Order: sequence, then C-alpha cells, then structure tokens
Amino acid sequence: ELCPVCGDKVSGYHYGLLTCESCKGFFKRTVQNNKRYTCIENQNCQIDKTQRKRCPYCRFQKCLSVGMKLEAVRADRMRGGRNKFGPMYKRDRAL
DNA sequence: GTTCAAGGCCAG
DNA sequence: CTGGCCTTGAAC
Ligand SMILES: [Zn+2]
Ligand SMILES: [Zn+2]
Repeated sequence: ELCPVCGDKVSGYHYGLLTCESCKGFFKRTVQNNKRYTCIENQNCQIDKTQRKRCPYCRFQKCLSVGMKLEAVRADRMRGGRNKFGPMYKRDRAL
C-alpha cells in the first residue's frame, strides 16, 4: 500500500496506521524532541516521496492530519512490548 | 517461541 | 536531518 503522507512504500503500522519507514522515523524524531518547524510557503505544501524532505512543517501537519498518534510515541522511551493500539491494528488488518 | 510495533543506530 | 536497518519485549 501507499503511505497516506508521502505515497512511499508502507512498511507496517506506525503510530496508528500504515506508513512508510521514513515517515515513521520522521514522526518519532519530531515528537520525541518536541521539534517545531516553520513553513516558508503557505502551510499547505504538497507532500510526496521526492518533496517530503523539503518542508518538515507541512510533512508533520500531514502526519497529524492523516491520523498519526502522538500517544503512540513513548514518553519513557520504553522498548518493545505492545501499546494500547495493539488490538486496533489486529482489527484493521482483518477488515 | 513468535509477533511486530516501538525505540536506537549511524552512514550519508 | 534523513531514512534503512537493527534491537527490544509485552502480548499472544
Ligand atoms: Zn511516508
Ligand atoms: Zn509547508
């Protein structure tokens, strides 16, 4: 399937839904360090595989827009296991 | 024992 | 900063 954010190849469920590996890394990086970006355009830049790197601000807005969850990023940076969205993913897979 | 989604590593 | 690959571990 295609990443709902940039269209790249999905690698699995990441923070609420299927996304590509790069967007998973980007969202993690962003939320973990409270990164704050600023768009030089009009905060409505188009995101695609070849432009996602051009504006992190709009890339992040899209991540939130499509449904990526801030709560899936762990405050205590705990490793492994499975979060509260475990069952949800199991349901999304079936349907 | 196996899954597999979340965190970590690091070459570029 | 980016993103492909690695490590971790509760849930099943
Ligand atoms: Zn993506
Ligand atoms: Zn923008």
